[PDB]
Amino acid sequence: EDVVWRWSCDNGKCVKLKNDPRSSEPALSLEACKMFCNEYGLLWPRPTGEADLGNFLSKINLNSIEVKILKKGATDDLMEAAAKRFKEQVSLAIPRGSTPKLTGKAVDVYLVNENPNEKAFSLEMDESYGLRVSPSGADRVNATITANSFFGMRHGLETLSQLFVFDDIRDHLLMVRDVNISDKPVYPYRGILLDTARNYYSIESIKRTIEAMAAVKLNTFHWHITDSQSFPFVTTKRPNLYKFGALSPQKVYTKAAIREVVRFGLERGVRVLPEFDAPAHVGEGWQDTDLTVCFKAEPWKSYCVEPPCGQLNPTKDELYQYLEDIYSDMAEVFDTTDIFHMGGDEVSEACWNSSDSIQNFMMQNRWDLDKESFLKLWNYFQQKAQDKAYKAFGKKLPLILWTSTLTNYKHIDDYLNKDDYIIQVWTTGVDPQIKGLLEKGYRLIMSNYDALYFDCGYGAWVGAGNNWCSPYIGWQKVYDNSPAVIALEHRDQVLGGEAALWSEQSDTSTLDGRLWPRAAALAERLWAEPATSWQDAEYRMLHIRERLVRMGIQAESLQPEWCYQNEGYCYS
Amino acid sequence: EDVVWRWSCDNGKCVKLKNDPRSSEPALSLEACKMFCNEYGLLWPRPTGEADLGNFLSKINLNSIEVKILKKGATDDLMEAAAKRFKEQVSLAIPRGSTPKLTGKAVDVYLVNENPNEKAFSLEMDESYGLRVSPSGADRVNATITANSFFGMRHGLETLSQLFVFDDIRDHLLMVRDVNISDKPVYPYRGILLDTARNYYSIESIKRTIEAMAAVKLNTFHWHITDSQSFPFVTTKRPNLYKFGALSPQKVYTKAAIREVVRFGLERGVRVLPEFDAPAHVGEGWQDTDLTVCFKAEPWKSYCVEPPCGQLNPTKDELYQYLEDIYSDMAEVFDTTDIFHMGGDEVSEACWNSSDSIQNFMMQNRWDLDKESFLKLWNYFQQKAQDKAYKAFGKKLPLILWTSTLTNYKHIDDYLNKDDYIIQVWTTGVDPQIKGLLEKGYRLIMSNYDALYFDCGYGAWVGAGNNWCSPYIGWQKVYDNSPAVIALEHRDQVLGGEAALWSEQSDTSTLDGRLWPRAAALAERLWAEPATSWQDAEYRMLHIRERLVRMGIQAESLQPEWCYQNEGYCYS
Repeated sequence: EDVVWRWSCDNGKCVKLKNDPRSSEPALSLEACKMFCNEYGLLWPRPTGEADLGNFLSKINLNSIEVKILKKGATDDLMEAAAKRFKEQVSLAIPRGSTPKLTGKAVDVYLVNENPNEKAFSLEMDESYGLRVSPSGADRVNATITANSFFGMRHGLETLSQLFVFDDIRDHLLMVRDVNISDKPVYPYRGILLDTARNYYSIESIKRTIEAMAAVKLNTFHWHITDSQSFPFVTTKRPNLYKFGALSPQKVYTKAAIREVVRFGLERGVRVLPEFDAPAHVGEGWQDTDLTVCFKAEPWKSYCVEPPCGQLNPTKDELYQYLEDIYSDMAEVFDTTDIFHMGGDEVSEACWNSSDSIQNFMMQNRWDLDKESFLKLWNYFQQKAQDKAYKAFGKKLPLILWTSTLTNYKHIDDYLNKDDYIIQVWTTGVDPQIKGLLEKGYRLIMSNYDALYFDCGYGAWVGAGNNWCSPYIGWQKVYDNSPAVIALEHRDQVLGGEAALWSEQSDTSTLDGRLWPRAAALAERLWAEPATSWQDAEYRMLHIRERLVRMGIQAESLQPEWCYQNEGYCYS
Repeated sequence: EDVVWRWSCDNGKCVKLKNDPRSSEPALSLEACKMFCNEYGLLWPRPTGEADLGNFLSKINLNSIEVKILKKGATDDLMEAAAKRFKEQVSLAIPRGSTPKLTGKAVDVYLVNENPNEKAFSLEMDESYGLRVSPSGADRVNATITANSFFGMRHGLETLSQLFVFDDIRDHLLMVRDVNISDKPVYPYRGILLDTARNYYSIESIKRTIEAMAAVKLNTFHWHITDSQSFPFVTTKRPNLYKFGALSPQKVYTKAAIREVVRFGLERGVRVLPEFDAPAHVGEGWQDTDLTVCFKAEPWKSYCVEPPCGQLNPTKDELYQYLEDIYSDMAEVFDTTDIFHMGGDEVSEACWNSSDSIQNFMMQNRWDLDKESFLKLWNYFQQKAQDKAYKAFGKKLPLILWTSTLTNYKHIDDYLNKDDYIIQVWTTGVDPQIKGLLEKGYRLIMSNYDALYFDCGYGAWVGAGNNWCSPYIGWQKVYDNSPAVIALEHRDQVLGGEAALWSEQSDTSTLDGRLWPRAAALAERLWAEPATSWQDAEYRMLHIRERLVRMGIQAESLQPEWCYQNEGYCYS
């Protein structure tokens, strides 16, 4: 039947009131009230420059939206695909099973790409855009997006699609009448790390993730594609790695599958960045090569962070022929990435010290087993691995490693340099290492485990109780975690941040809930770096969740829907 | 391509080994090894009586399974539907995208229902069955299920479907050759509470939940259909409650929808038990009746447990005309239930004391505002409400209330009696109230919040931090929570238990993850009450999770799949 309520803006809150028949005042639907009652309406993330939404809405004919590309170039296929995708994005305003009346104004969307040949990902890429909406003649609307690149342009199409509201009282599709928006991201790297080796993720679910990412202007999918537990990456040059390493023959990522994901990402402004974690976090797949040590070592607690144990043996020269092949196969299909992630997860010293061949190698090279020594070995490995990586990608490109014993700012310069290596940070924002690194000129990606480890909070997967980094991190906590606060003056060295979904307790089935809507909080934090806190974003956060659900994302629930319909009554 | 591994049983663990070509030993697939390496094979829950799985498997033709019903009766439609459903259940053994070779033995399933007219739910219903599998002739199998009722019979079909394994090495569907099982549940009430008022749940997702419940022999769906936040229940007699109370016009449960859910439940041995929570937990829907007090009272912290505040006014005699109508409408569509839940959630004293009409009522009746008084009012309400409930269902039937101030064992006998009221327990298993109640003869349903509140662990929904009953409860903790331990000698008074999914932070999108596989732990605990702990159920728990995923349930992930393939290496 019929919606019986209406909403009215009062002190920044949409108040639910009965829609009494004996009134000369036109009733506002919930979303229509929200669009103007809220500082930023229904936008997520909120823009950084001009945020002028005006005061009024106009009724729109859903069938009379036409997109026009004004400057042609090398990104024609991308712009054309992005344009075709736009009506789908608009239809997200309409709840499922509801149908809008096909009446109202016609919409002309004008796409102005000022450098139509650019399609490369880079930390220096221009993601800026200008959005202007205004009436055109008597029966139409002029929506004009102006951007320095395709990437800024498709961001603009995303923001534009958010300026449509469905009036479920009247069954009208509406649109903000007078818009002036100018927008650019604070940070160039806005990412999600997806571990697809601790458990497998269907490529369908990976694509779905990219869709949700594009919806909130996240631009980097970090594909942690290998680890101790499995090797799903299809390497044509070393096929036994995935034949022996995959969880099953179907649980693999073929060249065709990866090319699909990479293209799907590109179309949506998402860089697909591969990781080969080494020399720790290796195991399954390497059987019969004699290139690992400690695989399945027992008791595991003595040799590694989590079962199964296993590490590369850096004293075998054949190892680097394998790596060269793995990296080359990666470079072939991950062909949009401008960066390579090489892991650098904490190496076990006990694991390396328990191998004869390694101990013999260190005797001949004048190194003792004192642990300045084992750091020497790790550096020896990384240097050789690095060399292979460059050969594989056919150029010097930036490389990422995690904060670890190797990347301790005190000695980091012995090994790496700040121009060649970006450091991904898992430590808390108040850890000394961050200041130490930033002073030495290093660039950072923030993944502090107290605010950005999206796996935290669930039951133990070894023994009983809860998992190691519990409690569960609410979106409030991810929203307030500010790299600018963490880095201070050195904030230009912060490239951005990344929500990490480690997968010992996540797979295809849990992926939507794990990431959404929490990764949206990161999305806004990194796009806008607002000085305001989470409570000022709360109402819009509740709307973005509903939007993901409309997309078919099984997003986590934040609050009773009653709270969304009754702003201000749910507080503490 | 091809599976490259095989598994071999060693000290109760299936060990992954290379499937070397130069062997005279036939390779075992992972599930085939598990079927005999494990004490109870792939069964969940494990049977209570005979659990003889034998030693061997037989290859089965998936197209040559035929079910025969030997004793006809009033449950013909149910038995026929249950039988038709059986091949689907068997196909769950096969992973998606895999196809079994259509060769092997033919299967004759013989269903012996010894009381073919019985189809009523009751605490005294007989859920027992006997399962025997043995070879029949040379080319077929005799599967015979013998049960005292339809309900025991469909339980038997569930267990039988679990005796099929897919050999992904050979692409063979297999089945345990020689089976002798006798089985009956320890507790008659094995339940899930689903709150569909704090957020709405699509009826599709409710049916899906029932499917997963049937899969592990849970028999009671407690439908917490109303609360302060919304009134989705379609009451024909008082239509303004749902017209004003629903979150939207589509977010309702029509008579047709509820009849569908109730029938779907019946076919699967699931009792759909409605709750009308009163006199607290009321709000939306009651506008313009003047039958509530404190609705949206501010500051909410002074008047209720969570916003919005609101309670029934028990001093209005019209109230009981409304309740009579609500209960009657409920009784019409919830026509399989033998029990009614009346809530009895903690009433606010401050809320009742802030009403003039209530204070005037208590003056005239010689009661002071001292709180012995307000307990008198609550009792006055419950007595009148109870009377309406009996009229509605057209018989005296057992009623459930929660542990509360009203049901404190010290004074409970002033108000209720142990024959008319069952008490649902949210307190911890070591709370004095449990012993106190059990000694007074009361029957209990266990929902201890430290082990059975499936909503615990996530972010705050008011303010920041985590929700009230955090941390998140792992399946380990729900498995080990034993009513028999909690109740001791009085354990026959424990009717069972219930996993509670409160929905301030759960809806359609999160429901599968919230409930599964954790509610399976409760399922085994209540069906078998094993003396062993969670670690003895671990391997089978990991399999049941995979089974739910095969059903299309987006179950939580417990552990890396690597752990499932490598029993014994993941421990603490």
